Amino acid sequence: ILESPYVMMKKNHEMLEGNERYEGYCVDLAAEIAKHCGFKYKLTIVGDGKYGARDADTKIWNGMVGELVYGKADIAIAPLTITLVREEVIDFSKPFMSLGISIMIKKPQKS
Amino acid sequence: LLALLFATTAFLTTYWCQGTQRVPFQLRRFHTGIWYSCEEGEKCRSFIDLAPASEKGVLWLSVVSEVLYILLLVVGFSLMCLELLHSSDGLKLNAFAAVFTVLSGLLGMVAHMMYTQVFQVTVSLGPEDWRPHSWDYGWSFCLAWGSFTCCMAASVTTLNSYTK
Amino acid sequence: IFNSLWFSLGAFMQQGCDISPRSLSGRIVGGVWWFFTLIIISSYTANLAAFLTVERMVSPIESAEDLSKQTEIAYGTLDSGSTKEFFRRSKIAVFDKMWTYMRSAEPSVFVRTTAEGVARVRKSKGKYAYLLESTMNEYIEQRKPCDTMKVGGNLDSKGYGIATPKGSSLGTPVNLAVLKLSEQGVLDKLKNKWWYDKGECGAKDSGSKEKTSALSLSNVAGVFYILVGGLGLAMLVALIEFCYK
Amino acid sequence: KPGVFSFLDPLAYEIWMCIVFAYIGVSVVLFLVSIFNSLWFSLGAFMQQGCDISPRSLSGRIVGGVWWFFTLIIISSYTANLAAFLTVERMVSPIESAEDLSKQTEIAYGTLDSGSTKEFFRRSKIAVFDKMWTYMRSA
Amino acid sequence: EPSVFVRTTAEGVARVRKSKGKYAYLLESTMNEYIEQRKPCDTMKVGGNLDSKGYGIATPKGSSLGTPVNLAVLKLSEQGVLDKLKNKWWYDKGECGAKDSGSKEKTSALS
Ligand SMILES: O=c1[nH]c2cc(C(F)(F)F)c(N3CCOCC3)cc2n(CP(=O)(O)O)c1=O
Ligand SMILES: O=c1[nH]c2cc(C(F)(F)F)c(N3CCOCC3)cc2n(CP(=O)(O)O)c1=O
Repeated sequence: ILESPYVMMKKNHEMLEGNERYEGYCVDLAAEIAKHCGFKYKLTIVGDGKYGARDADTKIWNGMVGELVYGKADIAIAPLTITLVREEVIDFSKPFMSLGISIMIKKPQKS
Repeated sequence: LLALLFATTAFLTTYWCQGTQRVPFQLRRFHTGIWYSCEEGEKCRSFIDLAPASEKGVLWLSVVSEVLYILLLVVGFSLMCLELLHSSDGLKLNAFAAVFTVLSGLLGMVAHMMYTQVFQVTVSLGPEDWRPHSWDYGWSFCLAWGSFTCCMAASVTTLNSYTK
Repeated sequence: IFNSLWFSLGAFMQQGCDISPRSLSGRIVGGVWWFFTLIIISSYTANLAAFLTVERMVSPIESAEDLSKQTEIAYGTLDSGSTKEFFRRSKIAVFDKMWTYMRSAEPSVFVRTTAEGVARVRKSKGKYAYLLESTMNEYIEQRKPCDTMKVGGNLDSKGYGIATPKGSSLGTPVNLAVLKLSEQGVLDKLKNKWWYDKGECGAKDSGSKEKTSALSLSNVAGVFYILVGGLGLAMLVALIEFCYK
Repeated sequence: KPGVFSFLDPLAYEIWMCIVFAYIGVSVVLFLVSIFNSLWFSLGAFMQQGCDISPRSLSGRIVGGVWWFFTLIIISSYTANLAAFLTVERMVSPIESAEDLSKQTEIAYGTLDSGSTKEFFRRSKIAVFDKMWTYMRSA
Repeated sequence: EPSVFVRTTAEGVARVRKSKGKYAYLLESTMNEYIEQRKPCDTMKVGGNLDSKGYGIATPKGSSLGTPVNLAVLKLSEQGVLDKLKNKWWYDKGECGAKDSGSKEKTSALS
């Protein structure tokens, strides 16, 4: 998914082609997996822009989960929260990024 | 008289400061009054009682302190015209008349100091789209500062008549 | 007892007294209180010099316990998501107290987009806090105007992971890949890149840019009230002396 | 170096107006004991020089001390602010290495748009030179 | 010189206390969370952690027990069962309170 600073388009993304239209943290990370595992990769963007949620009635995973569960995509090098409801449907790797809910406040300049 | 004339000239201030947003947008000229914000395309609006929510509560007490400054200036003439009623106990009224004129500007300078406290805080807001690279105060507000010393020079000569 | 009370105020800081009980104990011990009170204004000016110089902006709160125990600064999450679901699910009472507040939050602190929640903190001038994910909070803090910041430790441990479909043989070399690259700091070099080197601020480069100047009028203007309040005392003691006349 | 305006540096220009326009308020208050005689004794109550004429213990003595109490805070603030200038002023150390340009971001620094010098920071794997090249790519 | 490397962790705790603040010490964050809560409580953790590390439940390779454990841990972390026990064995079992850090009085004027 197009997310800063993980996956972003280039400023000359129309000038560029292939997977080189992209930039970001997970884009260079996707190169590092191809450095380690030795494979050609195809960076694709999910259509609905969802991280992947299961329907309440039809029980259909959308998003990037729906591209992995329903065989559309091969791997998701993308910021995706490892949840239990997503653990049973797809194989997550180990967490590369420990994180959590943080408190964004304004920095003070007041008097 | 001269203290009263330039006091209401602060009430009739049509340019409190220049307003410059000549940013290379383009060149801009504002002329905001004490209440009524003119500008120059030639146009004039109000832009009174702006944000936020406790600086407005300053502006409640600020307007009241503007009213109390003008009312006590009227009290000075009314007892000195009772002096000319007796010029045509006397010293009790004219001594009382200089009290309210002195207590006028002491309220009024704070009224002139709260609105500068209004102006300095709101420029620290950078007012919603009108933040000037001016802040050249007055010009009649500088003439309103001379209204205070003309309330003081009026009082030093009428207490000089009170001693005898 | 009322005559020399002013000469104790005439011994308060300055203004050498005219009535002097020349050399007895009232002269000496009257100098002792005088000796004492000059220390107090001396430490006053020294401490006042330190406050005008160093200028550290004290952050108001650290933790989510601080936002729960007060109600001055509002705080919100996104109008939908797992974060709103988390406080709805977390049975720790401190998180439940915040979710007690956020359900009773009127007007709704829940904002529609994250970019709305960024500017709403900036618009409400610190009295609206906002809760979002730590690594995205790491990024927006580095982007200009850089007027928002992350305070306190993170509320819970969450982890983004590389996802392969279930049963795919690709994931185990990826599992060997990520645990190698995290061990070599390859993530950390890119984390330095896409947060700090691609950031619009250096948080200590902006921390190396803080040099302020002259005193405002604002500290004086509250002290005008004790001036004018003394000016109201000038007539009331005088007018009763006209009743003494 | 400037001149006359450096005397006026720590105390702001509107405060120079308000330190006098509050000082003139003391004048007839000293004459409310009963106007040019005790004006000097308000200047004799301005900082120092204890006054000879003392309206011993009435309200002119007390409130004449109140303005006196107020004005001794100021000059102390004047002394505190002027020292706050000079302490900042002496702590401005000039740049004497490339480490100094790397550790700050106030003064910008550049090289030519092409050449071995731009290539050098692009090639130098010393982190201080790499930090500058991190800055110059993000410049 | 002399070697700041100490032999045991308990030596490194007291050496900070013995050198009166002029000897800092680096140790793991969760153990630093525990020793800060134990009396005299004169040591403290400052700053964010240097790197992301994770303790995990370990089964031997190829054992079928690990995948229900993988469903177990991701459930208990989701419910805050770890966090309740983390409140227990660090703060409720700690010799100092959680808000005793809230009494470290701040930048106040003129002692
Ligand atoms: O599995 C999830 N992974 C997520 C990953 C990200 C990002 F880090 F960008 F990849 C974000 N964003 C934070 C930054 O602004 C854009 C959205 C939200 C995610 N949510 C939504 P939640 O339900 O509100 O937590 C998930 O559910
Ligand atoms: O061998 C080289 N010798 C060089 C000698 C000089 C001079 F100092 F003038 F002699 C200069 N200049 C620096 C001052 O401005 C005018 C040109 C550039 C040189 N370059 C180009 P680089 O690729 O930027 O190093 C070389 O390659």
